[PDB]
Amino acid sequence: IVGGYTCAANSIPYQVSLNSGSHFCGGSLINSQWVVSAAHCYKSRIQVRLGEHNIDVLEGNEQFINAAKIITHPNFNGNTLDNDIMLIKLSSPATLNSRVATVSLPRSCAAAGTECLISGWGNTKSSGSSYPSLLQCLKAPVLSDSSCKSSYPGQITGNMICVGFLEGGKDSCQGDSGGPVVCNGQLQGIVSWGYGCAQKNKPGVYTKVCNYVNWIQQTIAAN
Ligand SMILES: *[B]1(O[C][C][C][N]C([N])=[N+])O[C][C]O1
Ligand SMILES: [Ca+2]
Repeated sequence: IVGGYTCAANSIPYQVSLNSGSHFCGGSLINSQWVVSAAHCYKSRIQVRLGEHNIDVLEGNEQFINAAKIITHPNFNGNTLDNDIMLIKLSSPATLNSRVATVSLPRSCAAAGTECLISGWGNTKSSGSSYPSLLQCLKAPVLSDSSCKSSYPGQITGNMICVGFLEGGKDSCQGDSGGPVVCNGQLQGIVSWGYGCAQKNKPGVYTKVCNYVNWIQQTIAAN
């Protein structure tokens, strides 16, 4: 997250870190047994780390739970990143407490200008790189579909929303992929892509979660 702030410890209790030797992607706890993330984050083995704030220190709230099943959306396009969504079933249920909690799926798609919270452990620099130990947070509005498509002519599918600031300076970045965009207590976005990070007129592009409620419920009932 570039241009954000360090979240209060454990204030984003649905945020997970996906770990394969190190942190490589974010995800969102949506059921005691399931995490939603970005299909482009796929690996065949993943440890899910819940209740993290400092991914470099054991602070006593962590639950480390291996993935038992990893299911990419059947229409995920690895090139365009259309349908950039996957579900991870935990090998044992997360225990839900103040620091490890589910986030709701969308009632409806978020209107333009809806305020959200974006989080993760991705790069904090727009010049160079710095990877944080502490979870970063960013307040950001959903952008109009017109703004989104004007920034990325021909590239925004119906499964993509833009969230952020057309001026630059405030965006998600590499290592945030798969993590949450939460607006009014609902998961509306998954960190997906952007052209570099925090550039002028290149806002962050996020998987449009409100399109996937059927798929997610279907997948949970089937597995
Ligand atoms: B993923 O990259 C996310 C980049 C988001 N960029 C942006 N909002 N301008 O994180 C690790 C793998 O891809
Ligand atoms: Ca920790």
